[PDB]
Amino acid sequence: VQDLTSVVQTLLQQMQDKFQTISDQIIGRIDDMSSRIDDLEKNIA
Amino acid sequence: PKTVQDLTSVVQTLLQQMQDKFQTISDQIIGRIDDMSSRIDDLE
Amino acid sequence: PKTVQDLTSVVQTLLQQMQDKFQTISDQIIGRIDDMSSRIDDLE
Amino acid sequence: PKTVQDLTSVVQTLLQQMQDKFQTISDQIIGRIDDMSSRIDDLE
Amino acid sequence: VQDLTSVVQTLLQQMQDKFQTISDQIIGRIDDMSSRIDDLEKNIA
Amino acid sequence: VQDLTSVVQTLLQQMQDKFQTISDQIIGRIDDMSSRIDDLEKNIA
Repeated sequence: VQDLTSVVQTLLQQMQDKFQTISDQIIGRIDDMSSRIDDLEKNIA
Repeated sequence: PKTVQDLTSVVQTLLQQMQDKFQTISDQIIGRIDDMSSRIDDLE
Repeated sequence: PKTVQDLTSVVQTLLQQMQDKFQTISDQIIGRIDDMSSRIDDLE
Repeated sequence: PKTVQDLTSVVQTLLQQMQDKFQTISDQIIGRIDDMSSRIDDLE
Repeated sequence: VQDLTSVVQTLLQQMQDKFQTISDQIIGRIDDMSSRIDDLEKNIA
Repeated sequence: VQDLTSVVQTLLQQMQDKFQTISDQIIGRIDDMSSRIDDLEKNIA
């Protein structure tokens, strides 16, 4: 009954964690790329 | 605006209304047995 | 640690316990009919 | 190829077959009461 | 009964909106980064 | 009964495929951007 509500709560909370995992992974890469771009623009300037 | 809770108050309502439907049928059956028990009463 | 399976063993338990509840009520009804059939027996 | 609809035609089938199972048991009970009502008939 | 189908439809439509939100957020950043990279390559060239 | 478990398994497996689709799409873009940044840093250097 409530064991329903949690088994749904879990299945969904795992699917979103996986989502976060790939995302956080991506944003980290973009953050490092932006860092490099900043320096590139700074250098030529 | 809906969370898991909401989902489990739908599933709880469903099951309730489904128990309601069957206890209702059992009640009508019990009603029939009661009348039969009165006739048997008035026979013994 | 839960997969879809888990979800369908909750839904299966729910439905079971709900069949259990109604067969139980039917059994008590059948019990009542049995006593009435004995009185009728002892009347015929 | 499945959407929410699909999910709610499974849940609707489940509940149906579960109502079918209990009305069936009620019917057999009603059947028993009918025979008892005939014996009582043939006693009064 | 149908109130089931919607409560599932919603819980899922919220989880995907959150997904879109982070994504659209990310693609926007990449789009601006590509813009800068284009200019960097154009300049040195 | 099991037809439940699959209809849930599917609805969820589609929502994650869509997720992957956008992601794989994004990572590919970042991978090409990193490639260009590498070359930009290599050139000025």
